[PDB]
Amino acid sequence: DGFVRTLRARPEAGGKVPVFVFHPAGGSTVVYEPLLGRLPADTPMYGFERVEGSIEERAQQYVPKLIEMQGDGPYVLVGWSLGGVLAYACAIGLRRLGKDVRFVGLIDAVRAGEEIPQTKEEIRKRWDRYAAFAEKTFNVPAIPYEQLEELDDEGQVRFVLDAVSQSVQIPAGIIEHQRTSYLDNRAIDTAQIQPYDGHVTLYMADRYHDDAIMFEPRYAVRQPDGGWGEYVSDLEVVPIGGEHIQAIDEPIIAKVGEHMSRALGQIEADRT
Ligand SMILES: CCOC(=O)c1c(-c2ccccc2)oc2ccc(O)c(CN3CCOCC3)c12
Repeated sequence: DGFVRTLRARPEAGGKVPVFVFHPAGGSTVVYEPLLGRLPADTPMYGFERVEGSIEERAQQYVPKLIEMQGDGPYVLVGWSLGGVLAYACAIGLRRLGKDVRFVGLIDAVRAGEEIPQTKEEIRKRWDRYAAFAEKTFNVPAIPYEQLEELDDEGQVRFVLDAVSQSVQIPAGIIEHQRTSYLDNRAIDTAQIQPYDGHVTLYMADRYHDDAIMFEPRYAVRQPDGGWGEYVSDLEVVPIGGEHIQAIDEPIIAKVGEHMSRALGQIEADRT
């Protein structure tokens, strides 16, 4: 257990190369079950669930466990949403330690069409935007920008949540789910992408959904390479259409699965 979920266990010895999937923003790796059904028979799959920190800090926890599980390789890393960024971060980490990474699968992990500033001004604009939505959906003051600007994202939400309780009474499970979903989404926004010299496959939908765009309008635009071209020279794009939220489910996941199954077979053949 821990932060590793077994979706399909590998046999005691040998077997096919396992697929490592990484959780999405505000979700668990159970979302990869439809993908699992579209991969070849007896393909093992292990899901890495949420841990805390920057993307690099999260990868620092994941990579040692990956090596514990798969040693030298070969590594197949896959992720939808935040999971894609996490898969990529692990690939960089693993390659840096001399491991054999043969497949990185990004399921619509698309960068915003315009870069997202990590500035104090952007912090002010973000919470101004959030406040306005809050006014409308809850039918309800000055924003203490100076205190917010000094905090990181976790500090920011903690500050806002604390201030809210001072009336206001929100059940813990709803708060915590909104909190982790928010922070996971911000982790995508603030990811500092490093270059990777291996093969990356990007399954690309048409667009982000409306709710995502409301939160950060810069996601209203996608570049053809999904923003990965400058960091990845060996990049393949597999268009799948539909929306970001649909990309992980049937029927669209069948397209992803058919393509990905072809990649896995070549890996199994090259081993033999
Ligand atoms: C329902 C869609 O909500 C979100 O995507 C976001 C959420 C959120 C909040 C509560 C519950 C669920 C999600 O918080 C965000 C913070 C920044 C940000 O750019 C985004 C927009 N994202 C950023 C990453 O790329 C996809 C869109 C979000």
